[PDB]
Amino acid sequence: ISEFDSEGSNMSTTAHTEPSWADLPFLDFTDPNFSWDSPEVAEAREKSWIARTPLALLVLRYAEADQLARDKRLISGFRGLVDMVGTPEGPVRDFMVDFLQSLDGADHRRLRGLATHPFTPRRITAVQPFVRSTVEQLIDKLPQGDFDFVQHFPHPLPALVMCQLLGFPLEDYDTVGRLSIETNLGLALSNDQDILVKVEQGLGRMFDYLVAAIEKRKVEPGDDLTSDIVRAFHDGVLDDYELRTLVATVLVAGYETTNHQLALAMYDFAQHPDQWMKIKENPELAPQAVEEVLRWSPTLPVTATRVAAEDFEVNGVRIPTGTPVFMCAHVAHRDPRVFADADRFDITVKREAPSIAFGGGPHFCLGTALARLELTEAVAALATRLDPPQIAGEITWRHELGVAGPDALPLRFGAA
Ligand code: HEM
Ligand SMILES: [Cl-]
Ligand SMILES: [Cl-]
Ligand SMILES: [Cl-]
Repeated sequence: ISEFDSEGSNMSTTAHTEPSWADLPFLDFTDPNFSWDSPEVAEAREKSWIARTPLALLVLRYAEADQLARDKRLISGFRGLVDMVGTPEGPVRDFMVDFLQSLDGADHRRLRGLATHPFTPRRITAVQPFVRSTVEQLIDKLPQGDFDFVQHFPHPLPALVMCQLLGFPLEDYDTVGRLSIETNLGLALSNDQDILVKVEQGLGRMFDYLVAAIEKRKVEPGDDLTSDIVRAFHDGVLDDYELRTLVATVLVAGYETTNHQLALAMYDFAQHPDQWMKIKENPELAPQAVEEVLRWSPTLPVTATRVAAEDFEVNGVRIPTGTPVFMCAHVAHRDPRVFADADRFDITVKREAPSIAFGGGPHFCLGTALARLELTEAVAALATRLDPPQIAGEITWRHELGVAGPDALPLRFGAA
């Protein structure tokens, strides 16, 4: 998410008025040196189900993280944040107030419903051979030495899969990846006009590409998600503005997260090569391994973000209207109430509880099932075909709040 220039302030005034906030641990997650793995983070979770931060209440335990991701009294956060920050009237404000993640209730159900079908079990099964073949072809052409796993694998896979999903030429995967990244939604709640022009231009370039695809599909429809949403448009169900906004939401949400999560898998296995070898010996372990990567290194350590729509109380805490509530999946994933030996990466444990890397409630990740398919096909093939990864240079991390994202991940597969 974009940091908003709360800087503590609105959370501060509320904190000064709420006795039920008096015993809540404080975590300053916006500090450049903060780590989700610091001892004080675990201590905070042991102390309390919820913490205060400068921007939001932060839910630290698994049960409550799922409860509040689903609670209808917690609506999408983006529209209130835009009002607070004072985002000028324009394309950036438009997208932040109207993209699927910002919508609630009937409009949300309507628009989301137009995009759910490619992610049903039968349509995941339908795309699995493409995913498998794409992964195989990427492994085939990997460099033999030290190389950036992002450029050579974690970028192309989800870029190609998004092109295939949305009916873009596969040869546009590089362009599509760039266009997605440069939407820079992580900066969209900035107060700086120069930063917001950069977001405005990124969004504009994306829509340059998307609206051409949409206009093609209006006359030359195919068997793809763009075309399917276009049919809903021809049927009067949504308008042109909604059409492009919905396609853009899906593209942006589906690309960088998946890219990052693939890179994080490799980083985990570089630390634990013995577990890579277990997958190689028994590649049926890949789904369980993927779930352990999602548990231990979720790419969105903050998953569900919400704001209170009314004053209410949950597990002893009064949450006043307008208070942002963020679900800390990273920390919940180490909740000893749910996970055995939670502070160890171990793909060999068959766990009753899944990761909650995809949020929850009506907004839960639209692409959950496709994300897992991509991660599983990748981990199975990489572990079958290659020696364990080891890091080969500086890993460059995205600075965005709530994101664990290697921009570049130099590695080698095997010491030789
Ligand atoms: C490992 C990869 C991914 C992770 C960890 C992830 C995680 C998330 C999370 C945490 C949310 C918020 C859920 C909530 O508010 O409760 C979300 C929303 C969303 N994601 Fe994903 N995502 C990933 C990949 C994808 C993919 C592959 C797609 C589509 C192809 C996608 C499309 C979306 C969309 C469209 C939303 C908004 C849903 C709505 O507001 O109704 N994401 N994702
Ligand atoms: Cl605990
Ligand atoms: Cl307690
Ligand atoms: Cl467990």
